Amino acid sequence: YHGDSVASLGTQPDLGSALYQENYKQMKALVNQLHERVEHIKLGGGEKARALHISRGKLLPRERIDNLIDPGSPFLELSQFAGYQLYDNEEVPGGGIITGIGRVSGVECMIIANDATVKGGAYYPVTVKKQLRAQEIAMQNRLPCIYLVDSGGAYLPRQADVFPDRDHFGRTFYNQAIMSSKNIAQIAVVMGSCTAGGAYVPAMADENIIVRKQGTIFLAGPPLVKAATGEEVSAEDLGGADLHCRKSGVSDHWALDDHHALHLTRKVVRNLNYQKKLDVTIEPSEEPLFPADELYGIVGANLKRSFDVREVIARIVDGSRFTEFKAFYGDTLVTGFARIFGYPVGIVGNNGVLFSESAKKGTHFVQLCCQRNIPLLFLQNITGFMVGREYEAEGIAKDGAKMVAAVACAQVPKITLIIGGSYGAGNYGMCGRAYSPRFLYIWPNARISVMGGEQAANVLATITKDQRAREGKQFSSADEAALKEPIIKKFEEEGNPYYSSARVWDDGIIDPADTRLVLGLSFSAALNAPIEKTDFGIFRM
Amino acid sequence: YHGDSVASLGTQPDLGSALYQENYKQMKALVNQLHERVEHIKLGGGEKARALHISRGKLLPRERIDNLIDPGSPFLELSQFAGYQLYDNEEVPGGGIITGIGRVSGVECMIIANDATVKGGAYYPVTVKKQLRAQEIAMQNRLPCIYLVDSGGAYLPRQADVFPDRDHFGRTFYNQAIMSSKNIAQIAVVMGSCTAGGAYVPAMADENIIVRKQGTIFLAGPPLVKAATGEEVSAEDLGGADLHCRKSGVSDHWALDDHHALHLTRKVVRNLNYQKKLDVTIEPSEEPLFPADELYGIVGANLKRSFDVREVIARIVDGSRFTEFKAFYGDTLVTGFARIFGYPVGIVGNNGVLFSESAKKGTHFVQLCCQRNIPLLFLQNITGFMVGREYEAEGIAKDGAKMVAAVACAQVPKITLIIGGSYGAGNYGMCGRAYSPRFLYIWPNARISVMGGEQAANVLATITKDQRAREGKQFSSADEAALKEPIIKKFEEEGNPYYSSARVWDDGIIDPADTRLVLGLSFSAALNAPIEKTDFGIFRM
Amino acid sequence: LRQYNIVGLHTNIDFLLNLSGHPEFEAGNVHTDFIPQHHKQLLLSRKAAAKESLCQAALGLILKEKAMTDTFTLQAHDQFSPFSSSSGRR
Ligand SMILES: CC(C)=CC(=O)SCCNC(=O)CCNC(=O)[C@H](O)C(C)(C)COP(=O)(O)OP(=O)(O)OC[C@@H]1O[C@H](n2cnc3c(N)ncnc32)[C@@H](O)[C@@H]1OP(=O)(O)O
Ligand SMILES: CC(C)=CC(=O)SCCNC(=O)CCNC(=O)[C@H](O)C(C)(C)COP(=O)(O)OP(=O)(O)OC[C@@H]1O[C@H](n2cnc3c(N)ncnc32)[C@@H](O)[C@@H]1OP(=O)(O)O
Ligand SMILES: O=CCCCC[C@@H]1SC[C@@H]2NC(=O)N[C@@H]21
Ligand SMILES: O=CCCCC[C@@H]1SC[C@@H]2NC(=O)N[C@@H]21
Repeated sequence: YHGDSVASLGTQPDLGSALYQENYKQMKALVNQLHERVEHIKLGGGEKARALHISRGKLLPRERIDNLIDPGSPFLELSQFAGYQLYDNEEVPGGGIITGIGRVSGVECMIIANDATVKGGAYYPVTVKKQLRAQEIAMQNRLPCIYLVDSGGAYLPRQADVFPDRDHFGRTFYNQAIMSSKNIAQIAVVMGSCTAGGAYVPAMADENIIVRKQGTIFLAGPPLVKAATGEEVSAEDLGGADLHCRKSGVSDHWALDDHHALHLTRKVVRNLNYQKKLDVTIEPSEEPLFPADELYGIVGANLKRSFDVREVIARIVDGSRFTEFKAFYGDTLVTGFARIFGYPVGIVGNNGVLFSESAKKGTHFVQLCCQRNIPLLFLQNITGFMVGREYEAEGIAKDGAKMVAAVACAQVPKITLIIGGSYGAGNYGMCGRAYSPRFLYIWPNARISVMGGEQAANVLATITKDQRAREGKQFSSADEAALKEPIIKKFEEEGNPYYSSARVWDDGIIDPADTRLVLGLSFSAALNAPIEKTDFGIFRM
Repeated sequence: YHGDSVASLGTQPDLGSALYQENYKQMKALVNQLHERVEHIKLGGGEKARALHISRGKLLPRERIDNLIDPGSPFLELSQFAGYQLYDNEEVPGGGIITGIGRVSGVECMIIANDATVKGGAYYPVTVKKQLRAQEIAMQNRLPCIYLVDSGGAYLPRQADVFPDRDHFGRTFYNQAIMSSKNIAQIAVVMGSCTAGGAYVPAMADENIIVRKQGTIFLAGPPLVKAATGEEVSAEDLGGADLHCRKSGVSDHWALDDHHALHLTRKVVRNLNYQKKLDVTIEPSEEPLFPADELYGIVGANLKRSFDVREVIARIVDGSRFTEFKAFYGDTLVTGFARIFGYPVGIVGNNGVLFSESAKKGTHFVQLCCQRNIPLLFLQNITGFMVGREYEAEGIAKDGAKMVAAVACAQVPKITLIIGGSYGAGNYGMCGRAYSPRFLYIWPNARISVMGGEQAANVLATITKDQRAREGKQFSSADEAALKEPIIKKFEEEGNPYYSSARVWDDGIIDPADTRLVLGLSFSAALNAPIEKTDFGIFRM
Repeated sequence: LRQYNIVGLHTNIDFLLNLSGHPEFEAGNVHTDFIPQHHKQLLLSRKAAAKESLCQAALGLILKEKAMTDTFTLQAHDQFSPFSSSSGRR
């Protein structure tokens, strides 16, 4: 029996308020800038490179992805801003690679496609990081991997950041082998020549598809063979789909062109013999009771002002229905149960500074969610973490440690969304990147740093002044300004969402109006893997 | 989304070709001979024996089976040719026992019924072998066993081949107890007097049904009691359903006649409280695109000619849809994925002599199928195994060993069908009897031997000639002929399908036009048990 | 005649429609040998389809794909997954 009437969250905002107008204007400008930058990134490596790529009879990577996934199916692309102004004079759109989650033959799959128009598909360090992140997501969510391989190997001038370390290029093959051992399908489609390194990808894959005269696998390219041994040979005779299928045995399928290769890939995915099974209760979906664009007015772009996270919750959850848990204890934290697209979720969001009571409430709610096997959603809007003599006497740090340990030991799917600031150990306490959430998205108005710029400047100035006083040396005000201003500027630059997304510190910047949808998709992709039991450490009471 | 158009196998044969006419004629003659022999076997032990059996008010075993299974349900009888000309002057139709798989109360069950018209139901060695094979099939596929017991115990003149060994009569009780311990139901219906040995079958069964004045259980019959102790007593007082139900407690149900016993058996099977669960993906069934009788023209009866196994595959799979794997590497082997009655299957068939590349491809495909938990179907048409100095230098034997180990270690259901020759270690490499397939059927044109007759004759002649030359003794041509001709004749006789089916080397000879259907049934019976994970040995790279 | 439609078989529906739509038929004067003189007037090649018809055909193809996706979703467990939608959303 599910016929009980239940009160719903949400209030109608004052559309005539000047604050609403200003916030809407600022957020709309931010979203427009984000959309324009995304369009420019989507344009690709360049016009001449695209023309040359088409002249070879090959499809552009985005066309490949569009023709691969099921018709009309939504596609969730990850880290669209990787490499955005990361290198001083080199432009690397999208990191030179395209990673996303799509639906192939009714199965959720992780598609990783090299962009041959960006430096011939060479691997920049950010490209390796993006591919490793995609592989980690596929491993965690138990999703088949499809590699549309068209690469020129590692980028030689940056080799010291690509080859040797643990999280460097070899981890790709390591992850491929490990996921193969766990009955997670690997399919490699060799759409173009792979000079080196990328030749191992089809070799370690479970099944291969190679185009006849485009795809050519060889451990060393003709330039590399000439440089190492001196032997001269053509690319087709060194690789080639005929020469690989007929006697090498590396290739498993033979394709006439890209369209045939994608058709064969869909056939293989159909033959995978996999069926999704859900281990959570499901209820009919229902739209929220308020428009999603109003968030622009509610949130705005200025972080100095504060807003009720219950507005966002009511704008994203199904039917605006929310069951708050411990509403009056630790009011600065909002914890409760809701449903998104029928999936049950436990929402934990910030509404102020984190106190001891808030940390205890968060620990209790995380324990409950882990016990009941319910996915967790975190909403980070952190003004800071409570600090002070009376708080240290009450163990504010120890309560933060309680919350951190509870979040870290959790085994249910965890999804973090940064809607505002994220500073200090509060970021760790609210399931930051270091605590392995299944996904992490930020809004175009977020800010992430160890602390505020002025706080760090004051700390450094006090340290220097005390050290000079102990030494017995004068510390002038001009020295204070020279110490402060560069720190302020650096902290201002490094906190930008685009700065944080150029490096792979998140899975992309999302339009707030799309938030719900994205979450839905993510949670769906999070439910492929079964939920294991949670083992907790020592709860330092 | 399963709306992608997919190319299908199969080509329309030339019905006007003289080769097609000759092949069709030969195969039709073979099938007609098989049908006539099956009819004569079905006739039973003899007219006088049948008249005496009816005069006692009992039903013939085939009538019992027909009245036991669900109405209109198909019945899959196994080893109809056991004992066919196996003994010199004794005729033992069907081995004196009838084993099959049927549907009782909507549950797949293994029915084993003694034929009282053949030597009073005495157990010939082939009867013991057939019953043990049926029990092994039931154990492997987790199927309830129903024993319609009407037997006269072991056949005394052949006791040395029935009583003492491991695979002799005691293994029946061993298997009964073991399958009882694994929650596999055993139901014994005592339809007639059991002199000895057969009296243990109702005792070890989970539930018993005995006819009032027909079924009589006693450890030793009145002749045996007289011979051993000397006590004289009637059969009814020694056994009897009343005397067993009332104070012995051996019997669990009391039946008026055979019809009542079958009704009680159906009630018990209904009360079994079992439900079939499938652990594989299912798709809607679809008929093949070509008639099955055309196989007669395609295959024929002469093994010297060769045919494409893709024709058979297109004639048996659903919708003639086939996804070939590594089509151009190791062309002599055909490996791919298909569906039969909605069940996914991995088909491995022969198209020539086995090479190193073919063995490697087979090993890879077997690994893939084991990883994805897909049943395997083998089609044996073996001209031979490639040998030669250059092949030994490349380890042709080691590649054959790779394939043999991969096939042996597999845990997915395996079904073998011999459509042509089966010689040498290729039989082992293609899941022969020694490698425990769930089922094994042969076509009426197959041939199985260690090698060809002429090859063995040449080998023996060369051995003898070399030994005589080393000894220094002349080896004349008349000696060569006297050594060769008996070997040729013996190899010709022992390779006959009827010779191989008289002994239990397979589960029966099947009409090619029925192949599909039989496979379907078998695969259904193969899916009752859950599929375990596969552990492989050392892959000698 | 417009309401009557055949799919899977070549018919003389177009010939009947051309006969009915020719103004000589509307005039009412029908001759025994009238059709042989106007045989090729009724038998004419198809006209280049307007872009609206092509748009309708493309929409029909898209909607058939959407319906097949809906059927597959019906056969599935996760009935309410956003991936099951045919939004084509990026
Ligand atoms: C062990 C492991 C794990 C890995 C390895 O060992 S990795 C070994 C070394 N790699 C190779 O051995 C492949 C060498 N490529 C080639 O054999 C080809 O080139 C192809 C295949 C790439 C197709 O080339 P293409 O058809 O796409 O044209 P191209 O003009 O060539 O494309 C752009 C131009 O590539 C220049 N460029 C700069 N850096 C690289 C780079 N790293 N690889 C390739 N090209 C690069 C770029 O600077 C210029 O353009 P620009 O900057 O001047 O405008
Ligand atoms: C420890 C373990 C594990 C096992 C044991 O210890 S096993 C111990 C020994 N078995 C018995 O102690 C049962 C002795 N039978 C009987 O008590 C009865 O006979 C019945 C019950 C069989 C009903 O008999 P029935 O009504 O069917 O008639 P009958 O003519 O008799 O049927 C055909 C005739 O049986 C002759 N015949 C040949 N061999 C046998 C045989 N082995 N058993 C029985 N009959 C046999 C056949 O040669 C002749 O016909 P033929 O060949 O001359 O034409
Ligand atoms: O978060 C920013 C507010 C000012 C700094 C607060 C500090 S950062 C170090 C320590 N860890 C916390 O979580 N808060 C304090
Ligand atoms: O199979 C018959 C062809 C001629 C004999 C081939 C021999 S049998 C011994 C060895 N094992 C094989 O598989 N082939 C060779």
